[PDB]
Amino acid sequence: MTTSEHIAALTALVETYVMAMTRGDRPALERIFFGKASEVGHYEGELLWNSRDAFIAMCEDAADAETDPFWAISSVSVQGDIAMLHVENDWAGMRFDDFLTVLLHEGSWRIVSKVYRIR
Amino acid sequence: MTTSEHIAALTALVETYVMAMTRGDRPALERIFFGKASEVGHYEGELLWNSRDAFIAMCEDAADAETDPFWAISSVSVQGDIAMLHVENDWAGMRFDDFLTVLLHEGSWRIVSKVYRIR
Amino acid sequence: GMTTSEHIAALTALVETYVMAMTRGDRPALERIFFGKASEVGHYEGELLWNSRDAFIAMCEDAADAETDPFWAISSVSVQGDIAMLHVENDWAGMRFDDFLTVLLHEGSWRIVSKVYRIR
Amino acid sequence: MTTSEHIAALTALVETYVMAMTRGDRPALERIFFGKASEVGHYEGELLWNSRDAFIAMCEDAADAETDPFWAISSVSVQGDIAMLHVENDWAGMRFDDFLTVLLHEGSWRIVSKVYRIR
Repeated sequence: MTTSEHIAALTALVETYVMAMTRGDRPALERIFFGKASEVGHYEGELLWNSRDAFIAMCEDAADAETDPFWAISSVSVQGDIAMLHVENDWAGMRFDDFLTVLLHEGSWRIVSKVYRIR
Repeated sequence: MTTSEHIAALTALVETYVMAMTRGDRPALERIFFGKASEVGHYEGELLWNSRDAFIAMCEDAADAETDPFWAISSVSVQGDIAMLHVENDWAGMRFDDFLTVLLHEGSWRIVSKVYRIR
Repeated sequence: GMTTSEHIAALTALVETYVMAMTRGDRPALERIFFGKASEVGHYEGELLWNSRDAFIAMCEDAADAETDPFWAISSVSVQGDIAMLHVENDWAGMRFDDFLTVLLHEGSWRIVSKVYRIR
Repeated sequence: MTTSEHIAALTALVETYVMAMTRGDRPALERIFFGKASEVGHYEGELLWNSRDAFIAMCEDAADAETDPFWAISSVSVQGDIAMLHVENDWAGMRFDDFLTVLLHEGSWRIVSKVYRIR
């Protein structure tokens, strides 16, 4: 893969991610997040440190089969088999900035870490 | 154009830029760089501040019709109709880090400024 | 050689100087921090506005405010040798902007080459 | 802290991290990294997913009290209380690109994840 092809793959991963969150698509999220990955951020004053399972469970609870999510890729950085992404996304009526670290492992990009902040 | 489509359009822009530079393709470079765009950096300790015409003339002078040039996209950032790009590329036997700012105008991403350093 | 941390501190100072000089309509400060051939480019009122340093300094004078404490934030800073690119959020004349600045370390100091912006 | 102070705190964090790794300074590393933080990357063809403790242990094992580390900050990005840093750093005769995700929690910036690649 060229960096351009990797950037297209990373763009596709973001689209998969935002739609899977909105729809509560557990298999889709498990294919793009490592099992050891965490979702970390402040929510209602508390520091939340969610496992992949917990993160997905929250998406499933808040799932909506009709809403079209609103999102944008604000930044993508790539160095060899690692990448950084800044995604702007709406979820449960709030606007978030997601900072995602990703690793190309055995042919596909998987999220290692997700940190977010609510605007 | 969607958020994904702008990222793809910006990566296409980089490919066009690197190949047009290598090949000394004036038509392509004039389509992707605004007329008042500048290419700025140091060369042999001297500040080179090139107009688009000057920059393109240098590409024409050094043009290579056959080589497959090395290049990579290190980062792409977008806020509405503006973008920032970090591109690594080879030109005339030197390796460069290029920082480019771009504006989406009348449906086309066109480069406003290019600053570079020679490694 | 000077470290990347030291350069980032200098760029941070440059951004503060830039935002305050713009807000205050400080012509000497703006002429110091922007190269003579620098450009300010973006869409304004639906049209492409390509401003020379003389044009945008006159615009800063026009909208000058002697006392307002302007909002600004550095969203990103990237540095490679003697070049830098910065994403700055700032308020000016009642509007919020995202500015993408290209900067060059020249003769011992960081100086702005160009600024592209979009109004939120 | 002000916007300038936050940027300063983040570059200071990088300085602390790189020196602490070189010296095998466990107290420093435990202060700057969350306990649940992970260090992830490919190392000699395999995926290495280290806990903070496992990462600190390797630093201690390779500790050197005299070497002046070679490093550079390539980028710093901030959105509210989250940040991402791209740091170039030399360790054990190899050059790395480190992508760090950081969170401002209770007044200090601490590392949530460190993803890397070896050049």
